[PDB]
Amino acid sequence: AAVKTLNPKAEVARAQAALAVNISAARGLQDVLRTNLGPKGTMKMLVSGAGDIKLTKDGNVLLHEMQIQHPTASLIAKVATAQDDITGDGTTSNVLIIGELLKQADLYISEGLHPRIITEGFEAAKEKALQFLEEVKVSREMDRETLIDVARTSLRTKVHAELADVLTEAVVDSILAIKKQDEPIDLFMIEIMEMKHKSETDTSLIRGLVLDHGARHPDMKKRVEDAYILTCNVSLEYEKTEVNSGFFYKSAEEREKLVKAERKFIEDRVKKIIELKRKVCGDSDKGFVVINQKGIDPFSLDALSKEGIVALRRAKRRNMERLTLACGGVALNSFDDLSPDCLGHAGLVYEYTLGEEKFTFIEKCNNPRSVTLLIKGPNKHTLTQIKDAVRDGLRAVKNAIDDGCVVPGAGAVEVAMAEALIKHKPSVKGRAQLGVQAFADALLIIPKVLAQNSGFDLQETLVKIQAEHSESGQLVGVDLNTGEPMVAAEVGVWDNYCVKKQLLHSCTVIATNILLVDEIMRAGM
Amino acid sequence: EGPLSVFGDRSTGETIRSQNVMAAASIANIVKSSLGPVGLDKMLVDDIGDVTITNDGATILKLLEVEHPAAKVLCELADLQDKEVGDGTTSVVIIAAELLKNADELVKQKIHPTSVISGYRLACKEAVRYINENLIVNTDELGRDCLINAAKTSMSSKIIGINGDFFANMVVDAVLAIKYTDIRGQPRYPVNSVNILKAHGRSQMESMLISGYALNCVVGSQGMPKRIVNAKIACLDFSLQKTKMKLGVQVVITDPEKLDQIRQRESDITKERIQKILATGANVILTTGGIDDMCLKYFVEAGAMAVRRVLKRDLKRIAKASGATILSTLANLEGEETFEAAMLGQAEEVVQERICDDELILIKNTKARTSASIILRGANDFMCDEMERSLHDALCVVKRVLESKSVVPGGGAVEAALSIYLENYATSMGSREQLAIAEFARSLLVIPNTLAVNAAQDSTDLVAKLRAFHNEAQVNPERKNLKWIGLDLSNGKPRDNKQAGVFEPTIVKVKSLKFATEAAITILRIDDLIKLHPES
Amino acid sequence: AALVIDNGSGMCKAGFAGDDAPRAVFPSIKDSYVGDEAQSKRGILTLKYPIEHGIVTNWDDMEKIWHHTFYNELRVAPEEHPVLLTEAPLNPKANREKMTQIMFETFNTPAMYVAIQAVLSLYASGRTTGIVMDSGDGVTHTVPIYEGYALPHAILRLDLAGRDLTDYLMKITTTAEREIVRDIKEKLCYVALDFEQEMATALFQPSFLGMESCGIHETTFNSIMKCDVDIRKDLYANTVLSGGTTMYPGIADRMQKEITALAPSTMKIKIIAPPERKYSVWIGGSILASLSTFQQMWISKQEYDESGPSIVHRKCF
Amino acid sequence: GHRPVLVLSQNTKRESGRKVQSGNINAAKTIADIIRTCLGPKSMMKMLLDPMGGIVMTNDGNAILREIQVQHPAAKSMIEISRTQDEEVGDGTTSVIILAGEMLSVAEHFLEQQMHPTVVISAYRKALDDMISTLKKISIPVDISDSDMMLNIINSSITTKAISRWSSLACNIALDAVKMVQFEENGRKEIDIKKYARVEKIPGGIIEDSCVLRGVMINKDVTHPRMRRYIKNPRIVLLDSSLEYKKGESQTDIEITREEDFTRILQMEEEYIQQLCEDIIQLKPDVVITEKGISDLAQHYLMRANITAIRRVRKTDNNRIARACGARIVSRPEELREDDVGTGAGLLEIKKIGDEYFTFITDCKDPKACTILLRGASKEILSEVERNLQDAMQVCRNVLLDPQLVPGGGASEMAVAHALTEKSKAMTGVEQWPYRAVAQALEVIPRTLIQNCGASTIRLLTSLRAKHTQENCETWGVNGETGTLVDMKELGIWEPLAVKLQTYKTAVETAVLLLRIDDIVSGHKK
Ligand SMILES: Nc1ncnc2c1ncn2[C@@H]1O[C@H](COP(=O)(O)OP(=O)(O)O)[C@@H](O)[C@H]1O
Ligand SMILES: Nc1ncnc2c1ncn2[C@@H]1O[C@H](COP(=O)(O)OP(=O)(O)O)[C@@H](O)[C@H]1O
Ligand SMILES: Nc1ncnc2c1ncn2[C@@H]1O[C@H](COP(=O)(O)OP(=O)(O)O)[C@@H](O)[C@H]1O
Ligand SMILES: [Mg+2]
Ligand SMILES: [Mg+2]
Ligand SMILES: [Mg+2]
Repeated sequence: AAVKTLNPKAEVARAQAALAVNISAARGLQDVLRTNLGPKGTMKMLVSGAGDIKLTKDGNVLLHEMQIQHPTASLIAKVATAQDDITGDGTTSNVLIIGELLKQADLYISEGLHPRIITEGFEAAKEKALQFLEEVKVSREMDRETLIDVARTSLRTKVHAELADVLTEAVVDSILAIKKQDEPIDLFMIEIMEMKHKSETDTSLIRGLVLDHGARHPDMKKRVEDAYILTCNVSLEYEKTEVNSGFFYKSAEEREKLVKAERKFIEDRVKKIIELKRKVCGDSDKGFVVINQKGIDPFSLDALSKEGIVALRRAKRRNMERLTLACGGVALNSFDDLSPDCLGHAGLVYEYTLGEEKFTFIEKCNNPRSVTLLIKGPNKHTLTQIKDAVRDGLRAVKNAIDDGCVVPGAGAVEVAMAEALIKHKPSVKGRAQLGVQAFADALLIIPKVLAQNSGFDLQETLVKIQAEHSESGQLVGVDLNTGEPMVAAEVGVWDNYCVKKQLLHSCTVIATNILLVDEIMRAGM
Repeated sequence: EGPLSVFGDRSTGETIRSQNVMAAASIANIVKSSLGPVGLDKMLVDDIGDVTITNDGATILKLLEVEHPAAKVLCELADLQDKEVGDGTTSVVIIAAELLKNADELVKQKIHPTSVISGYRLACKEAVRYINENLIVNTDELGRDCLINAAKTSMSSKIIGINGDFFANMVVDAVLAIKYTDIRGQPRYPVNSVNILKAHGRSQMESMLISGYALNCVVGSQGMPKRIVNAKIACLDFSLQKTKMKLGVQVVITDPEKLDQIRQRESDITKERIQKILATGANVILTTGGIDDMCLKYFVEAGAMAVRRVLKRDLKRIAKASGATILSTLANLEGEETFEAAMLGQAEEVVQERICDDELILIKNTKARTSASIILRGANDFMCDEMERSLHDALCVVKRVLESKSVVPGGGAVEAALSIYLENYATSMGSREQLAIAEFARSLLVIPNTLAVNAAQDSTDLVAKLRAFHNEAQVNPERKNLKWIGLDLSNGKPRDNKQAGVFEPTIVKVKSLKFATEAAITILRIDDLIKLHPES
Repeated sequence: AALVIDNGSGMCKAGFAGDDAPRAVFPSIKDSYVGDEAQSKRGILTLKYPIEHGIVTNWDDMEKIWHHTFYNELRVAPEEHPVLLTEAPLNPKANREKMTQIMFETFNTPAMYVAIQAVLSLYASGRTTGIVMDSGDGVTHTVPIYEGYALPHAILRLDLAGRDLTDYLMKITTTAEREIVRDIKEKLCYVALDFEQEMATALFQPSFLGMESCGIHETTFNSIMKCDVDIRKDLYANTVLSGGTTMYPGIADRMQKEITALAPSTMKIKIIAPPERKYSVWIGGSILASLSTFQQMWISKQEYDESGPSIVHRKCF
Repeated sequence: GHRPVLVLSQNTKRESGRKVQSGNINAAKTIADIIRTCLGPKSMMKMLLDPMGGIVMTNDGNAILREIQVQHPAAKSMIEISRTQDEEVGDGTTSVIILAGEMLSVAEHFLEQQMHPTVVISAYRKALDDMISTLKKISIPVDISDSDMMLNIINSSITTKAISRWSSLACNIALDAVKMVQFEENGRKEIDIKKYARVEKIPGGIIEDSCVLRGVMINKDVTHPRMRRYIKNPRIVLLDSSLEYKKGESQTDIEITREEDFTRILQMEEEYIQQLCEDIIQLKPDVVITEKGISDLAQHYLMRANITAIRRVRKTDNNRIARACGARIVSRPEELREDDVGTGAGLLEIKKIGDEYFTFITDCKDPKACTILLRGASKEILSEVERNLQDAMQVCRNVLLDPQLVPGGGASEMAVAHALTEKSKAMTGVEQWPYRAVAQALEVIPRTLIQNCGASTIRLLTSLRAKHTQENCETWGVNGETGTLVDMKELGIWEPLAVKLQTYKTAVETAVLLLRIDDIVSGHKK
C-alpha cells in the first residue's frame, strides 16, 4: 500500500477493513458489557497481575480492568471515562448504545450504503431524540421520596438488594445534609471512610467526621463529650531555620540553655493553645480537640496532653474544610490572634481502634454541612464495591437535584424515543431515513438487554412493550420479574435526564466519528 | 611483513600510486556532477535520517566519511578553498584529481615524479602569470553591474539560480552595506557580519534584506512592548540578576537584625544598576547574560525592551552598527559605578517581528554605520540551509570582486586559454618537464569537459570548438577579443562570456590552480605506504 | 506513557517508559534559524545544578530545570503523563512535599511516584531483593530491599564517597593537582584483598582515612542483620553495588571476603557489580513505570488534592 | 587480514541518476496519495496510533503526515513542507502536498524525455510567478467589519472538518476569539492566537455548550477554604515571586550563641512574610495570583484582609490573566502600583466541573486574551475539535491581515491554470511544455474534490475546463458534496488569498527542491 512503501513496519487497515476492525471491536465490548446492565446483571470478578480481587458490575470499572489492547476499545473506554467523570452513571449503557449504533450501521453499509448517509441519519435522529427527551422529562420537586427512588434505581443495579436499601437512605441523607438552597452541591463535603471490620449492611452515615487517625500520645483521652475543636494548619513540631543557623556554645551549661531555648518558638504556640483552652473551659467539664494539618512533635503532644487536650496531627487538606463546615470553627494557619470564635463544637469525640490503625469520630455536631459515609465491610473488595456504588448513588441524587427533571427508567424513554424516531423518519430527505431506523434499533438495546438479563425473550418482550406504548402512550419499560410492560414512573424506576442526554450526545458523536474512519494506521516507528 | 616485521601493511611503487589516484578520482567523481549552471544537488543522509541537500563541494566532502589519506587531502583542499576564497571548492577538487591522474600516467611511462612535479610547478607559475597578464577584466570599466554579474555567476548552479536576477541585488546591497574603511583608507567588506537567518514559509522571492540587524532573540517578558521607535540601545556584556557574593566572600550573621538588610541588598544592588541605565534614556537593553524576572519587571515598568542571552557576535555587530559600547561592567576610571549616555547606541526602530510562528528582533536604520541582515524564506529547513550556503558563496564572491578589482571570464574560458597557452609553452622547457607541462595544460580542460558533460551535450565537440577559438586568439593578434569566449551550456555553443556576464574573481581561479597544484604535488610524492595496525 | 525523570544527583536523565535510554540528559547534554530555540536553552545551560550530595538545595532552580526538561528537551505536556521521580535514600520529608507540590500544582501531573535511587538501581539489574551499596560523589548508602521496597528502618548511612576516598590519596593541595590524584582515582585503583600483600610488591578500615565509625562492609553486614532472619539469606547473597566511586576501585572480592567473615558460615554471599550501564537508575525507573503495579502505587492528582503533604507522606506517622 | 583499504566508509551507499530522480518523485507522490482522500468536505477520518499508546482521529493533512514516520529523504521533505504550510497559514496542509506531488509527477515525464531538470525548474518558476500574478488579479477584497462575511470565510475553512456539524457555533467561537486577541501597542498590530487564545478541553458535557470566555480559565482552587470562591468586582494582583521566605543567593550562614537568637530569627521570618503581605494589602486587592508558592502564613495574612489567593499558576496562564483583567505581573510587592493592579475583570468564580475545581476570571471588559472552553465526548473528539478551531482561527487571522479572497471548490485552480495555458501560447522556447504541464497539474485539486465526492472526474473536469474558457467564469468550481459545477459567488466557498498564495509557492518550491536533487549519499556518521 501507500504507507507500507515508506514505513515497511507499518500496520494499516483500509476502508472496509478499517470499518470491519472498528465495528468488530465495538461488538466485542458489547458482548462483555451486555451482562452488566440492570439489577439482574451478573457481577464480574477481576484479578490484577498482583492478585487483587475486584467484584464489579460497573461499566467503567469493568472496561479499565478488562485486559484489552484495541484502539477502538480505547476510544470507547475514554468516552465512558468522560461519562463517568461528569455524570457518574451511564457507562454500560453508553457502551451498549455505541456498539448497537455501529452494528445497525453495518446492517446498511454491508448493503453498499455510504457511511456518510448513515451519519446524517444519526444527526437527524439525535435532534429528534433530544427533543422527545426534553418533552418526556418529568420536572419534579426533589423530595426525599423521589430522591430515595432515584438512589434505589442506581444502588440496586450496583449492589445487592438489602445493601442497596441501606445505601439508599445513607446516600440520600448524606446529600440532603451537605446541601445548601440553590447552590451547587460540593460532593467533596462528603468524606468517604471505609472500615474493614463489620458486616456490609453496617455501612452508615455519620453526621460529622471520621478521621483515619487518632492521638499519638497515650495519656490523651480516648473519649470527649462536649468538645471544642481547633482546626489548625500550624506546625507544632521543631522547624529548623531556613538560613542554616547552627548553634555555637562554649560550655555544657550553654548547650543546655540553647537546647531549652531552641524550642521556645513552638512552646509559645503550644502555650497559646493551652491559654485558649483554659480560657474557654476553665474546668474539666468540656473537652478540647486540636486537629492539625501539620505535625506535632512528642514534646508538644506531652505539653497538650498534660492540659487535657486531644491532638491529632497530619490530617487531610480537605478535612480542614470538612471540619470547619461540620463543627463550625475557623481553620487557622497561625495562632497570632486566636479567639474562642475560631473554635467549633462537637457533641461527642472519641477513638476507635481497628487492628493496627486508629479512627477518630467527631459526632453530634449541630447542623453539619459536611458528613461522612462509613463504608463497613468484611473484605477489601466489598469495601471497593460499596465505594463504587455510593459514588454512583451520590452522583445520581446530585444530578436529580441539580437537574430538577427526572426521566422514567427501565428502557421506557428508549422505547418511546424509538417509536418517535420511527414516526419521524418520513420527514427525513433521502436515504438518511435508514440511519434513523438504525438509531431507533440502537435506542432499543436498553430494554432488549434488560430482558436478556432478566431471562426473557428479547423479541417478544420488546413487541409487547412497544404495543403497550402505542395503544396507551404511557411511558412503559421492562418489569424484570414478569417480563411485562410496567409504568416506570408509577413503580419508582427513575433515570437521570442529564445521563440520558449525555448518552445521546456522546454516543452519537463517537459512533459518527468511528463510522467515518476509513483508515487505521500505525506508522510512528 | 617478512624481513621488515613491521606490524602493519605496506604498499610500494605503482601499486600505491594507483591507489592514491583511485582515491582522488573517487573524491572527484563524488562532486563532478555538481559543477556549473547544469550541475545538480546531492542528498546526504546521516545514518539517523538527518538529511542535507547541497551543491557546495566543500560541504559534501565535509559530510562524507573518508578513510583514505589521499582522499582526506582533497577534502582538506576543498575546506581550504572554502576558507580562503569562498567559491571554487568543486573545481579545485576536480582539477587536483585530474592533475593526479595525468601525473600518474606520466609516472607509469617512467617519467620521474620529480620531473612531473617540476613541470607542474612551472606550469602553475606560468598559468598564474598568463591569467594576471591577459585574462583579467577591471570591474571599474564595468561599474556596478559587474558585481551583479559575478554574484549571478556564483549563484548559478545553486538553488537560487534563476532567481539570481534578484538575489544578486540583495547580495550586492548587503556587501555594500557592510563596507567599512580602515587605516590606509582601504575599503574592507567583512562578510560574516551580514547576518543570515532562515525561516521556512513564504517563497524565496519573499526573502528580506534588512538595512540594520536581525536577532534570533525575543523580548524577555510578555508585558514589555514589542516595538520602539527612537531606539536608544544599551549593549551589556554582564547579567542582570540578583546579586550573589563571589567565592571568597561569606555572609556570617551574629546579630539577626542585620540579616534582613543583607538580603535586601542582594536585590537592591541590581536594581540600582538598572535604574542608572534607565536614567540615561535607554529604551532597548541587550545583554549577553541573563535577566531575572525581578529585573524584567523593571524593564516592563520603564517601557523598555530587554533581551537576554544575546550572542556575543550579534552584540558586537549591533554595537558597531548602532554606535553603542559593549560594557562588561558599570565601572569608570573614578572608582564609582555609572552609565553615560555616550555609551548608548541609536536606531530608528526596534521591533519584534513575526515570521512563520516564530518571532525575531529587527533593529532598523542604525546610525554610525550601516549593517545588513538577510532572512531567507523557503519551503523547509533543507532548502533554507542550501540557500544559506549558496548565499555565503555569493557574498564571498562579491567581496573578492570588490577587494581585488579584477575578474576573469567563466564557462571554461580561462581553462581553455591556459590549455592552449601551456601546450604551446611546454615546447621550451626541457624534454620531460615539457611532457609534465603539456599534461598540466590538458588537465585544466577537465572543467569545460565536466560542464558540458553535466549539460548533457557533446563535450568533445564543444571543447574542441573552444580550443579552436582560443588558438585563433593566441596566434592572430587581430582576434584577441576571442579570449572572452567560453561555454554556453543552455545551447551548447561557445559564447562571449565577458559580454554575457559570466565573471569569476581572479583570485578564485588563481587559488584553485595554486592549491590544486600543491595537493597534486603532495600526493604525487608518495611512493610507499605503511599502514600500521591499531594500538589496541 | 510515563515520564521517568531520574535526578540521581547526576543530570536529569529524563525520558519515557519503555525507552532503554533517557532522552533528556539536560546538564551537559538549530542556530541561525528563526525563533527562540537556542536563547531559552542558553539560559539554562549556565544554571547551577540544584542537587548537591544527593539533596536539593535550590528548588526554584530544580523547578525551572524540570520545566525545561518537559517543554524543550522532550516537547511534551505533563498534564497527561504520569511522572516517576527519584530521591536519595533517607531524603527529608520536606523535600518530598516540595517536589510533590511542584509536580501536582505547577506541572499538574495526573499522577506521580517517588522512588529510591538504590531501589531503581536494583531493578535495572533485574532483581527485586538485595542490599545495594550506593557510593557516588558525596554520600555512601546501604539500602536493604525486600519485595522491591527499601526497608526504611535498616538504612545505615556512613560517609566515604569519591571525595573522602581521594582525600587520603591527596595526602599521599591545589585543585588541579588534587584532581591529578582524582584522575588516578578515576583510572585503575584495584581494590586490595589484603593491603599487606598489595604493598609488599611496592573505607573498609576507618583508621586508614582517619574516621572512627565503621567500614562499608560492617555497614552492609549490620544493615543485613537489622532485617528478617529469613530474608537474611537473600540480603547476603544478592548484594548489588552501584556508584562510580565504588566502581573506580572495582571493589567486589575484598568486601565479599570480609562480609563472609562477619556473617555466619551458612549464607553464601555473591555480589553482582559488573553492569555499569551508566543509566541503571533510569532503566529501573523505566521498568517500574512500565509495570502496572506503578499504576497501583500512583499518588494520583485527586489523592493529592484530597490529602496534600499527608498523601505525599503516605500517612502511617 | 589486510584490512579493507576503502576510500569511503563501509555502509556509505551512493545512488545516482534517473533512478534517484524516479525514486524521489515516487516517494513524494506516495506521501501525496496517503492524504489524497483527506481533501474536501466529503473526506473521511483517519485513526493514527502514536508510539505513546495514544490515538489521533483526524482529517488534517499536517496531523496525518506528522504522525507517520518515513526514512526516504524525499518523503521527509514533503512532511517538512506540510509542516511549513501548517505553521505559516494553518490551512491547505494537504492541498500543498497534493499539488507538490502532482508537479513532481508531471516533471517525471519531461525527465524521462531527456529534458534537463534545470529547464523544468525554470519553467516551474515562470509558472509560479504567473500563478501569483493571476491570483492577485482575480482576488477580491473583504470588509472585515462584516461579521457575517467573516463567518462565511471561516465556514468555508471548517466545512471540510468534523466540527462542520456545529459549524456556525465554531465559527462564532473562532471569530470572537480572534477579535479579542487583536492587540496594538506602540504602532504594532498583533494577532497572537497562540499565546493568548487558549483552548481548554474538558471531556464530558456536550459540544454545543462549549464557549469562548470573556476572560480566562485555569484548573485551580483557593489555597485556603476560608477564601471566597465568588467575587463580583475583583481587583487582581499577579506575581512572579514566591510569597514564602526563601534563602539568599549568597552563603548566608548564621551563628547563634545567645538564647533569644533562634526564636528571634524564626519570628523574623514571620515578620518578613507579614511585610510582604502588607505591601500587597496596601493596594487592597480581592484576588492574588502567583506563579510561585504561597506560604501558609502568607495565606493567613491575605485571608485576614479578605483576599483570595491561587498559588502556583503557569507563566503562560499568568500572561493571559494579565491580558484579560488588565493587570501587570510584578515580582516585588514593594514595587507594586495601582497601574499594576488588575481592573477589568467582571467576575472571579471557582466552580466544580466534574471532580475538578476551575477558576474563571470571566465577564471581563476589553480582554486582550481569551480561553475557549471546549466540552465534548472524549479527549480524542476534543483534540480534533481543537485542531479544527486552530484552522478556523488561523484563517480568520490571515484574513484580518490580508483581507483578499479567492474562490474555492477548485475554481481558483482552474482559473489560474487557464491563465497559464493562455500565456503559454506566446512562449516559443522549449519550456512551454513543462509550463503547460504545471498548468495541467493545478487541475488536481478539483480532481481530488470530485473523486472524494464520488463523481465522474472526466466529465466534470471537461465541462469545467471548458467553462473556464469563457470570459466571466473564473469563479466556477465544483461541489464536494454533490459533484456538480457551480458559481462560487452562489456557493460561498472563498479562501484567503494569502492561504492559496502560500500553498502554490510551497508546492512549486518543493517541486524545484526535489528536482534539483540527484546523487543520494548515505551511511556517514554525524
Ligand atoms: N428495578 C428496575 N427495573 C427495570 N429496569 C431498571 C431497574 N433499575 C434500573 N433499571 C434500568 O437498568 C439500566 C441499567 O442500569 P445501570 O447498570 O445502573 O446503568 P449503567 O448501565 O449506566 O450502569 C438503566 O437504564 C435503568 O433504567
Ligand atoms: N552561467 C554560466 N555559464 C557558463 N559557465 C558557468 C556559469 N556559471 C558558472 N560557470 C562555470 O562553472 C564552474 C563552477 O561553478 P560552480 O560549480 O557554481 O562553483 P564551484 O566550482 O565553486 O562549485 C565555474 O568555473 C564557472 O566557470
Ligand atoms: N463545499 C465545498 N465544495 C467544494 N469544495 C470545497 C467545499 N468546501 C471546501 N472546499 C475546498 O476544499 C479545499 C480545502 O480542503 P481541506 O479538506 O480543508 O484541506 P486543506 O487543509 O488543503 O484546506 C479547498 O480547495 C476548498 O476550496
Ligand atoms: Mg447506574
Ligand atoms: Mg561556485
Ligand atoms: Mg482548510
